Amino acid sequence: GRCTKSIPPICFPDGLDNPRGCQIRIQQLNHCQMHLTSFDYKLRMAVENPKQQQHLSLCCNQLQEVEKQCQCEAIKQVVEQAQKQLQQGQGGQQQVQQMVKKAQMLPNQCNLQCSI
Repeated sequence: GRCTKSIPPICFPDGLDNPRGCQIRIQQLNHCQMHLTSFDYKLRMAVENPKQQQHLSLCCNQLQEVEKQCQCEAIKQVVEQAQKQLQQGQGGQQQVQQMVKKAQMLPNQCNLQCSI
């Protein structure tokens, strides 16, 4: 539940506000994860083309249905699962780095209560 920032902490029987243990389902981040770890094919000149950002329109729209404080937490989840999946595969983290770093900007882009 919710707990106050004091000692003794006052913990509530329910907690809509839970920014310490925000639970975001990783399966909703499968898109963010894949869109960051995958250097997709239609990306020929991936600089400024509206259809490129479709993946963000989908991810930002999915994460925003999660709690306001957990929206940015969802992004952390992406990083953790994305780095692990590429590492367990073959590597990629070094090349994927330029894409996964966009996730750090994701809270900024989607205007989430976080900025990393």
